[PDB]
Amino acid sequence: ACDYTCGSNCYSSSDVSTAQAAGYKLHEDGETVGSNSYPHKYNNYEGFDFSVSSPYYEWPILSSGDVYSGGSPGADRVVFNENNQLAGVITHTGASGNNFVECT
Ligand SMILES: Nc1nc2c(ncn2[C@@H]2O[C@H](CO)[C@@H](O)[C@H]2OP(=O)(O)O)c(=O)[nH]1
Ligand SMILES: [Ca+2]
Repeated sequence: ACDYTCGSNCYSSSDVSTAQAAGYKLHEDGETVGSNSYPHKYNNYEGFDFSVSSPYYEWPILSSGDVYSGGSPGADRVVFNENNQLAGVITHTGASGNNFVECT
């Protein structure tokens, strides 16, 4: 069973922890990767009711199982905060334009 289902992409907790650790490390060091500069702030324009506090950051999580290192980020993201607490796993899949919906 999937811990998080983003459209048809299936993630375990392990996938999420791995992606989040990479994104948080870059965040801590002040470095980014890719043309969209990940990780970057996530403004929560959608207004998700995250259980942890802002500020929030987003980092791509890939269905290949690899950690994001540039190139296309796909549709899915992990959102973490300043304390490296996971806020949620979100996706552009099934959402209009560049909006997001929560992975289930
Ligand atoms: N939909 C949405 N996009 C956000 C938010 N915060 C940042 N973004 C970024 O704002 C622009 C509009 O979607 C894009 O740069 C998107 O980038 P990402 O694709 O990297 O998430 C947010 O809270 N909601
Ligand atoms: Ca996996």
